[PDB]
Amino acid sequence: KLDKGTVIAAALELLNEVGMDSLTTRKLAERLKVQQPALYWHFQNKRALLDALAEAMLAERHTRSLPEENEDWRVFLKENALSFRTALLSYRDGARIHAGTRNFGTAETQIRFLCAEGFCPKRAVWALRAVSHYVVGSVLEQQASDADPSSFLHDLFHELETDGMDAAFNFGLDSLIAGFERLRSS
Amino acid sequence: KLDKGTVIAAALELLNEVGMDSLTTRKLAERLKVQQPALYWHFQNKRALLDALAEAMLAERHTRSLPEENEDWRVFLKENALSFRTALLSYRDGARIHAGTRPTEPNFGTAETQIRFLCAEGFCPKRAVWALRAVSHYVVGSVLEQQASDADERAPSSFLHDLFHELETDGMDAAFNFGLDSLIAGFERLRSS
Repeated sequence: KLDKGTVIAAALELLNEVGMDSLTTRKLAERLKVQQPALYWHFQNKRALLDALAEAMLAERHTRSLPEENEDWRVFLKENALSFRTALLSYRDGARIHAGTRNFGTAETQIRFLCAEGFCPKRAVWALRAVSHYVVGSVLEQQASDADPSSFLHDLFHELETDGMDAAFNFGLDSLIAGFERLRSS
Repeated sequence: KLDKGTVIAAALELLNEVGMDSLTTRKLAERLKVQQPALYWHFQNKRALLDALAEAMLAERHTRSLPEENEDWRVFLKENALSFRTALLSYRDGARIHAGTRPTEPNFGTAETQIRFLCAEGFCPKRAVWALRAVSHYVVGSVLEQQASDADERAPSSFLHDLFHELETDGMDAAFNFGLDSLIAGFERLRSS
């Protein structure tokens, strides 16, 4: 009647309404029209709830973990990064929740693929981690702005807003991938 | 008698001892050997204290914020990135504190100097700002992961076993420098449209 799936769906709706800081087990119980005891063995504390929301966001939206057949390493890393970013952007404070929470089958497939595409084994692992670091940093800043000078600067900042958030993100990602080209091996 | 400099000096020592989660204004007042009103004048809540800690922790980065004469854009961006990483690593939960702080307006003078320098070095104004922001994004992501691993301390196949063993032991600096060098190498080609 009240299963894990039902609780998480209500928690994600509530997260979007009030955000990470305001989200409590009390408010979730009230949203579900149940007493607080009825949530305890699902999620014993806010930490347990946030862990489950982080997991749910990635399971739902992060689809490009594995390379597709005949896929180029540049396309794979970009699609993986775009997929991860979409997952973190899909709910309010997504990046903050992910960072506050921190599969050998998946890892081996990814590393084997990059090694075949010319990456040194260590540099394959470093490249995957570096893309993840950039995505978390970027989404944290974007979502922080959502919640919240000279003539030269004023005109430039206006022109940057016009270009949009995707343009800024893609420039950093394209630069990281372009840089891997020459540093793939010592 | 009690000034903000003396208060935050004590707050930094306490942060290293107990961490961000255990830090309270009451524990700070006790450490300073002052009464609650004396501290309350400086900070009425933990949020205000965290804001002040976050601003102080960027001291190391401010020393590498301005381009030096006879230094190219590549050395400037790398040394700036390394100083930002050192600043966030200098205290327990540094990256979490930086991330948790509501977005702060930058020094407009420092920003313009940085942007105008990159423009002189063959960046277009837009891509100069995108490059500076991209470096900051990478550093924050990297230090969050590194500090989460430290906080947590307090079977793979034959293909991955020894590889994964080597990576861990040899340290965090090689991985960070690889991502940073890749980002800067990438800027070289994408500097202008």
